[PDB]
Amino acid sequence: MYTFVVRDENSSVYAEVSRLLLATGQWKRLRKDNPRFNLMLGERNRLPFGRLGHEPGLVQLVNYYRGADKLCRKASLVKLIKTSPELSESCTWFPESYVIYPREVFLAAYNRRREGRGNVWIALISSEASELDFIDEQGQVHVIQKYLEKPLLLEPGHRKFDIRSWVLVDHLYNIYLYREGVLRTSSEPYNSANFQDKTCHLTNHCIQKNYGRYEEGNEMFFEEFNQYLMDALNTTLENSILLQIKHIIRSCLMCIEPAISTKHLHYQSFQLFGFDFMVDEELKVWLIEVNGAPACAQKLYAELCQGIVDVAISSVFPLSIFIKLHH
Amino acid sequence: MRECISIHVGQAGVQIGNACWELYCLEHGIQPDGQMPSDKTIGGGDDSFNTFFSETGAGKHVPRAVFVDLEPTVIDEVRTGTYRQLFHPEQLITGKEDAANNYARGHYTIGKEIIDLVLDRIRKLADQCTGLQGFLVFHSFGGGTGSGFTSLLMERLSVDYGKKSKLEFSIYPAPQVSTAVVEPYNSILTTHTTLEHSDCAFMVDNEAIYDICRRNLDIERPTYTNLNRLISQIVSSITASLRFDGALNVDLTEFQTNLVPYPRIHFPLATYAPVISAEKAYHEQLSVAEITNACFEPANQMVKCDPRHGKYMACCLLYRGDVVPKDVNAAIATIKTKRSIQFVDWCPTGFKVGINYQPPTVVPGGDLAKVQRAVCMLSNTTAIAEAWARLDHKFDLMYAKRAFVHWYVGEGMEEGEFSEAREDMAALEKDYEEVGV
Amino acid sequence: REIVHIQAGQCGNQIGAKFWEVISDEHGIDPTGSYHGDSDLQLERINVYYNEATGNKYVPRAILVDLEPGTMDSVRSGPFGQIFRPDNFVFGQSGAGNNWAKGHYTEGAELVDSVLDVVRKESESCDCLQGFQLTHSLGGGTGSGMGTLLISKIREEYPDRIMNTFSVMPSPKVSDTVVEPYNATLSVHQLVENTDETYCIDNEALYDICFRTLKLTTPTYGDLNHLVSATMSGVTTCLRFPGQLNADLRKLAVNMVPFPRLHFFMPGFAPLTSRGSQQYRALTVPELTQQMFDSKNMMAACDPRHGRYLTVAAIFRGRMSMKEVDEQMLNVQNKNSSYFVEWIPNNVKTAVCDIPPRGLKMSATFIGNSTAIQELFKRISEQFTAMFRRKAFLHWYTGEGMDEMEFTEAESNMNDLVSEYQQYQDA
Amino acid sequence: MEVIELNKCTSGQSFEVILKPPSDPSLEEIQKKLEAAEERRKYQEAELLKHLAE
Ligand SMILES: Nc1nc2c(ncn2[C@@H]2O[C@H](COP(=O)(O)OP(=O)(O)OP(=O)(O)O)[C@@H](O)[C@H]2O)c(=O)[nH]1
Ligand SMILES: Nc1ncnc2c1ncn2[C@@H]1O[C@H](COP(=O)(O)OP(=O)(O)CP(=O)(O)O)[C@@H](O)[C@H]1O
Ligand SMILES: COc1cc(C(=O)c2c[nH]c(-c3cccc4[nH]ccc34)n2)cc(OC)c1OC
Ligand SMILES: Nc1nc2c(ncn2[C@@H]2O[C@H](COP(=O)(O)OP(=O)(O)O)[C@@H](O)[C@H]2O)c(=O)[nH]1
Ligand SMILES: [Ca+2]
Ligand SMILES: [Mg+2]
Ligand SMILES: [Mg+2]
Ligand SMILES: [Mg+2]
Repeated sequence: MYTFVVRDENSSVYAEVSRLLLATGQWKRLRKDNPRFNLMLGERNRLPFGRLGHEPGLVQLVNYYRGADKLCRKASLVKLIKTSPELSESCTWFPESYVIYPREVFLAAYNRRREGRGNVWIALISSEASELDFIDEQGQVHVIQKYLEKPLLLEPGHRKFDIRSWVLVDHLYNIYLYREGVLRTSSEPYNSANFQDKTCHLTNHCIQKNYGRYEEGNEMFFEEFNQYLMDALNTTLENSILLQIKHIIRSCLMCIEPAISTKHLHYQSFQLFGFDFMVDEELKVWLIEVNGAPACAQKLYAELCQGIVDVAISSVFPLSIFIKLHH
Repeated sequence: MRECISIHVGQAGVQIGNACWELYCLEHGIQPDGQMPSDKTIGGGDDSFNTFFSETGAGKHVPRAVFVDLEPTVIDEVRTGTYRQLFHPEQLITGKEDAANNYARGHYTIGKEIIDLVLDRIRKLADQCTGLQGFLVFHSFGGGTGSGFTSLLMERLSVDYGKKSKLEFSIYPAPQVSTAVVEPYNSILTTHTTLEHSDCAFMVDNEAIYDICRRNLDIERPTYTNLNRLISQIVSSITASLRFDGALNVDLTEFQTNLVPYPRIHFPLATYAPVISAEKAYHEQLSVAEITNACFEPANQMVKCDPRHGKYMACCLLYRGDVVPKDVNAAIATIKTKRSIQFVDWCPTGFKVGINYQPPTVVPGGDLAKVQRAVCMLSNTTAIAEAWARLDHKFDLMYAKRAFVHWYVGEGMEEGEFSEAREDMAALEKDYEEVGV
Repeated sequence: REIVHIQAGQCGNQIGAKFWEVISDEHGIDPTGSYHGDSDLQLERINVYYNEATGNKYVPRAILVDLEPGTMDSVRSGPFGQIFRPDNFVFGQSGAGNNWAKGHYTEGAELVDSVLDVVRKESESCDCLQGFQLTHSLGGGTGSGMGTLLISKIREEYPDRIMNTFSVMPSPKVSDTVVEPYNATLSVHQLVENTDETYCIDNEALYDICFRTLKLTTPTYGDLNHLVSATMSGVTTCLRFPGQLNADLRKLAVNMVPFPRLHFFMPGFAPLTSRGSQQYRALTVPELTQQMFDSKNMMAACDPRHGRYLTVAAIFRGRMSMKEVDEQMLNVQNKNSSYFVEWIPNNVKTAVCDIPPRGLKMSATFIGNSTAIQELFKRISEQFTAMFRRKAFLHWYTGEGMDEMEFTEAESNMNDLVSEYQQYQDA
Repeated sequence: MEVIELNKCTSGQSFEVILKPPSDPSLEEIQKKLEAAEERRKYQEAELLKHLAE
């Protein structure tokens, strides 16, 4: 019989993991500061990893990988990709990005584009190689990244979207891709001229509150998007997009495995990730960012949060919806 | 040659001292009666082993060591043990009643009754030295004597020996073999008072040694004797450069020069490999690459922590046995490509390597198998601060209720010393984060 | 590290004599003081409770006290009564008549100096005195009233020694007189201030164990004291035998008492046996740990699930796997998380002794500092107030010079003790 | 990797490998504190003995 502790009440995903484990009857919840737990659902910042794995007779597990922030922060991700030979500066699926501090001689690329005659970027979107001026005015480490000027636009609507994939990595560093993704749509037709208003340029659910016109909650699931690619483009989601998505996810997590793996550690880690992808006009997939504390989609909470219990928790403490990315 | 005086305080310090000096005698060919036939200069000498042993006219080689405990049970076993002839009776100092797991009792009430006597007996050994370089102090964090008296002694040694180096071998408390619920209190109190007086301290977490004995020596329930024989191998590996011919870590000052670039961050992490059971009937001798790679596995460390999430300030590799530099360098090259080894920006990324050709010595009838090559890594990494975080949190849990505090106030201590000690620990954790993050 | 043992009054001398009988057998000491033992673990720490007289004879460091000569004579006539030093018998002729005031203020003051002379004689032989262990009841007059007067005077002359008591709490299920809640409340007032550790031996729990668990319809004092002697052997095992902990009375107090006044322990024992009973099947380690923590095995009539453990010390006796003991001990903490305080790390300590007690191959003894002990003091406080609100039976005490204000203060202090235990139950 | 300061002897050898370059109180105050704590013990004991005398 096992026990756990909740230290991120604001977590939507692990609020459901709390209830699912309690409803099992074989899991008891303690006060958040009781250290004789089996599983910690830790806070988002300054999680005390150093205090884990020192309770005699207790196998301890935590829902976060110490060091995964190097992948889930905008500046460190650009660093991680350029410094790592497994990814490299020649990495073909990450947009050309530079870390500008309030390596700012990056203009040799921007000023080579004007010599080569498109050069709009993002931090936030403009073409005159200056916003820079908005990065200094904000006073925080920012990333300047090439804007994907020719995205894939859904019809009807000429709309832009991004793809969110949920990835679960267990204590054995098995990489599990949730079979259900989601497209976060834009409801505004893509305007290549006026980047000032960013509601046709930013697919964030919040930035869209025309919302809700084409599909519910501005969220299109994989079955419809697959049917669209078949009817409109004579291809499938697996071939045209998901093969690249699985390659990118595996490439990223394999790169940092030596730094974060808990294989021979006194405590064990798993973590749920949210990868954000963009698809250009050629059906080429680009990685936008990695989310370390991802929220799920309303319809998928029940299935994903269950699958977290089966593969990430009950596999350690004994009482598929995932694609295992083999390495 | 410059002499070093070893001081063993409290039960843990004494019993680990027994194991170390037993191992030293086997390593140098010194018999339990103090005779060393290989020593051809009778009655004196300036050889490397004379750093730890003086000589009588009768050819007896006597440890430059003082044993101190506030009760007599443990040191009496030294007085009647296998090496009873090794030590002069004035080197073994006992009181009548211990500190009862209470830092305040060991530091204030009882230690004040015996501190002058101990310093007098220490001064007797220092007078036998032609160039005393400093002291090696063995003690527990959790015991009332190991914590309270040690910190009192270290203060006085700074007064009497202002220019002498002081190194520590400190047993960090673990519940698996704990003796007191107030061990976090004693640990924080003694670390605060001793911090300015110690140049370098090698912490040994009993939890790490306990688990290594279980996993690698297949000992279901390790005893103090099991723990101390393993500890003494690591201590001997660390002090070998003072006792044998060599160019690396040849004096106490070099330990601080090589391992401690900043004074308060003077707690190097020790990692030792290989630990192999004597009972294991079939064993495949581990190569230089294998034992060197094992130095970066937390399971082989003296303190459980993750150096991948800290930064290095210095790294020392101490090999014993069949090891040549070419294989060390090849092993380091491979390991560097595959592991997370980050040095601070104001330190070069480099390893200082020492090799002694003698393989490790093992006590007959012990649990450690004979191996052809072994290594002890001394790295100064910020990751060891995880041990401070663990200790300070346990301190915080009890002190928020002032649980057990009355036992310390009753001995003349003030509540202000708890929070003053805790603020110093808070500053120490901050120092480690600034350097390491 | 010698301990000086004192037994006062009828109950104190009765359980005291049984204690010396039990541990003399465990250490291989016969009624004449001669050692006849196989193992030398029997003699390594024999000096803790025994003086070695010339001739290789061991004499208990025990002082036997009563205002009544009769129970003293019954001890001398007992199986081991001849082993005690004759100079250590200190008795009066009056008898306290279940009157705390007589034991504490009048009849007892006449005799207390003679006891202190014997205590002083024993202390001056001690290489290094640990402190004192007293056995007595709280419901009578001598063990309660004179016992606590003795404790106060011993603290005056030995302020830096440990004072440990085995204090038998009164219960109407065994009751000898109506005034016992008075005597107990006045005594607890003394114990809170002047002892470092008190084992609460509750006659209510002893009766309930004999009746409900051991199927004894008519439990006698011999039945109750059988549980007491098993308990006293267990909680002194780590003082009498060599262990990795090297326990003594001071280390026990330092580790069990986080706050000076909260020093009243709940003992527990497993397996529970009646006298002469058959124990053919040895308990397994899972059974020992489960039974020892069961409310049915507590020697204080308190529900452990009505409070939280501040600290716990447990000693397992016999040949068994220390690894398995640790697993079971760590297991019972995990399954009963809510009944141990979270803010004292490593507050449950386990020790092992190879030598089992007589008649068993495996036993387990439990020392708990639980906030549920407030139920015991509440029960006595309620019985006290039922009489005191009408000043009933007070004339027995005012006749000896006591004022009602003294009763009010003792009641108020015990109610404060209850509130203090309650504070850490919610923490 | 640069191997420097190789020193050899019969007992072994030592060297340094570089993978990449960089980028107290007096005796009197001790007795002060040992005695101030002792007086706090004597005061607390004297208060107990005064309480026992009442
Ligand atoms: N590794 C190891 N640890 C020990 C040994 N002896 C005691 N300890 C540890 O030290 C702590 C207790 O301190 P001790 O050294 O035994 O106490 P002390 O220094 O004699 O001080 P007092 O007995 O309180 O007067 C506990 O955490 C023990 O686990 C030993 O021989 N080897
Ligand atoms: N190089 C780029 N090119 C084109 N569009 C980009 C882009 N980078 C970001 N975007 C767009 O901006 C929107 C928000 O980008 P970003 O991922 O940085 O914000 P965010 O952190 O809020 C995502 P989440 O809410 O999942 O954490 C994306 O939906 C995308 O449409
Ligand atoms: C374990 O059992 C016993 C111990 C002791 C004792 O002196 C001691 C020392 N430390 C402790 C101790 C207590 C509680 C939590 C703890 N966390 C670390 C140590 C510790 N308790 C005495 C006993 O009987 C007289 C006895 O038997 C029952
Ligand atoms: N457990 C136990 N309790 C006793 C024994 N004798 C007396 N008592 C209890 O002690 C109280 C009476 O005190 P007692 O010791 O007889 O009077 P005293 O001689 O003046 O101390 C009552 O609550 C009795 O139940 C005994 O042998 N065993
Ligand atoms: Ca010589
Ligand atoms: Mg984001
Ligand atoms: Mg000791
Ligand atoms: Mg009676």
